[PDB]
Amino acid sequence: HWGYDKHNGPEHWHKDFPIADGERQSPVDIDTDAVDQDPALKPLALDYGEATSDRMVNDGHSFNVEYDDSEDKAVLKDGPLTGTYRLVQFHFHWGSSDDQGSEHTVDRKKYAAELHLVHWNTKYGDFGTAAQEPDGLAVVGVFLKVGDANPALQKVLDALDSIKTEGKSTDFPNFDPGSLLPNVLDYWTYPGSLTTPPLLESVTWIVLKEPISVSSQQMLKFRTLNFNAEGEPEELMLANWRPAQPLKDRQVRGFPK
Ligand SMILES: [Zn+2]
Repeated sequence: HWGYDKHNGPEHWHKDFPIADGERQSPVDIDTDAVDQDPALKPLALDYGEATSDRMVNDGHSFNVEYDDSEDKAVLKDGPLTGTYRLVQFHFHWGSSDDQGSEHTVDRKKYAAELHLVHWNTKYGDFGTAAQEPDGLAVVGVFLKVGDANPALQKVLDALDSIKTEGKSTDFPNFDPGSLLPNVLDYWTYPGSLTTPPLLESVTWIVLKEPISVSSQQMLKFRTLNFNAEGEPEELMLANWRPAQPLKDRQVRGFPK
């Protein structure tokens, strides 16, 4: 099974998942000098009021907060998108110290962590089916920048003791994912992929320009998770970020510019 270790990490993924060297891999560095304006782009529309969070799960690579996606209760529209996209889950990536951990980077600048809010195109019947299509998924990426303690985030971090090891899950109702958004939805967008195996090239990326905050003390909580299952030898979730991949023949577009 793949991981982030020296012997199963990002550098090795291409063996079991050759699409790792595909034409549209994520994440990427966003060079702000090379970002294009596009009048076809629209403001991002997030409709999360009716969202109902189900549970929080440790899957051995990160942790996920799952949402009810059986109806249009938490949907993403416009931005670069056509149609309706349902929120299925969010999860995080982070690094071993505060100076690194984001997957996307801006002019090479790394944030301490990154939040990925994962959505699927209701044109397909479900998440799994959508993931197999180039227009199937839309992921909103949000940077976590070290500074002030974040009370919204803290609610998530308060649950982590319950899911320390791989396979553990806990009830996590009434979490508003809109509480993990910044107050400006300016974005960069490009066509890409999942940043974890199977690295499917089915994601329209929407990376928010403006980060949310996280304290250094809060960041300590992320790294107390275990990659390993209960009973197995301890391996701390110190880092789980894929590095920047080549942009190749893609163009990053910016809204409002
Ligand atoms: Zn992710």
